[PDB]
Amino acid sequence: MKESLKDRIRLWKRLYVNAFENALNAIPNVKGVLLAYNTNIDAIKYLDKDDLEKRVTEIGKEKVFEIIENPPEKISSIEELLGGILRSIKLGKAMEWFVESEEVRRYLREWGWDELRIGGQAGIMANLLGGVYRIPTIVHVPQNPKLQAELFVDGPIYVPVFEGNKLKLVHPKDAIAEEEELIHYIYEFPRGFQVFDVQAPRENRFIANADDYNARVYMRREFREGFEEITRNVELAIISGLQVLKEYYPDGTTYRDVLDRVESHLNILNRYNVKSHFEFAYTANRRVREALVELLPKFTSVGLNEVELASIMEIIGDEELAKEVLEGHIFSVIDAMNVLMDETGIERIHFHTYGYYLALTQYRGEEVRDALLFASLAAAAKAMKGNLERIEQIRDALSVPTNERAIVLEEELEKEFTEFENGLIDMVDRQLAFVPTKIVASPKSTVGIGDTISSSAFVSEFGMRKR
Repeated sequence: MKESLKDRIRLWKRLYVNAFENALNAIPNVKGVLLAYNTNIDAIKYLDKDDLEKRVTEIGKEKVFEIIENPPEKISSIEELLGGILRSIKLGKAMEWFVESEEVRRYLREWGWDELRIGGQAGIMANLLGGVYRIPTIVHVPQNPKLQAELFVDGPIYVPVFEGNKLKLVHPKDAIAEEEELIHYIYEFPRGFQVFDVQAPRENRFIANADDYNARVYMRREFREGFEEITRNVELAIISGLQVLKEYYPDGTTYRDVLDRVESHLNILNRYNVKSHFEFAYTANRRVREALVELLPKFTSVGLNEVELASIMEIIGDEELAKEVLEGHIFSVIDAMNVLMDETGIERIHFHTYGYYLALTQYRGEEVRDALLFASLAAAAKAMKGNLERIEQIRDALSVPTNERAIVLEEELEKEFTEFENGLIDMVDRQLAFVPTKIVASPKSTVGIGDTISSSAFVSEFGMRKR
């Protein structure tokens, strides 16, 4: 007879338990992951009403409110900084503007922060894969002054240093350098935060970006001259941070100054049979977005969400498919994943959205689904606790109810794409895996989650499949 809704609920609970056990057994098999390129410092301030109003008044209230109506491209004055914050509160929208002015950068440091944590997709994933999962990790740190180095947690996290010719791997706190602090000031505000007449529709953040190095992808000399020797020490690589690249720069350089070098790294990784996963974050420039699609055949794997997959369909699908993917309509998402895998021949695509994940793979097996389940629990644990510290904290995410609507979506999906096992579907020359996720009702954290999902699935899948 058909498995009822209450039966599929029990069945997903058992799959989640077994997948957590299998991931914990498999993860010790991973002998190294490389993470590149973006690592910075995040300085978080929880905005205060009086303090923010006083600063708007000091600088000139008429100049600030004008900036909310006509926003600039980047921050070049204190008026523009505080205009962007109030616009972010008014619209309720996640914004990030680059700080060009040295005077504003001094003003931001004096205003300060309530909390400091590692930033950047590579930097955050070093603390997760190295600190929590204990996988030996080499991370790219474009500028490593003391304030940056000491944001890394204890565990097997490593950065390359040159001893004349010989490359060594040491903890980041053992490699402090006289280098720039790359700080992103994150001004956070709750649901219905109010300042003057302006009031927030929902909770969000404005980011003031004072980081010259990750914006242009300037790489350490150890990754420029010693990449092959780094490669010899890992089995996996996760590449992120290319989404900032512009087609043209005012100094006449272009995006290929960085992408030719990235491609040279991929050539090395593939010569050593390292499996690589690209985080295809939204890339505003369409010519750069297309050059990154054309680099996908040299990756093993790609991670993307509904905005990021819709964006890629705008350049290689069609606009109507892109619209449907943006909304997370499962059959259009599948069609899009298939179009991307037909265009690139990439072996793995992991899609993640609100309620469910999909993974389309050229190879077959239950490990693909169990890695998705582990990633779901890692994400729910991070959102629950704010930041994770040990891998046993992810066990508590087993208590978070699985999203019941996505259990029902599984039926709809299965009527067209028959399953051979729960969450697992054969196609002619590929496999599709589906899991319903764990949505945390009152999350302590809303940032770093997408990377947590995408990294955790890729690394635990490899660990489980390794033979």
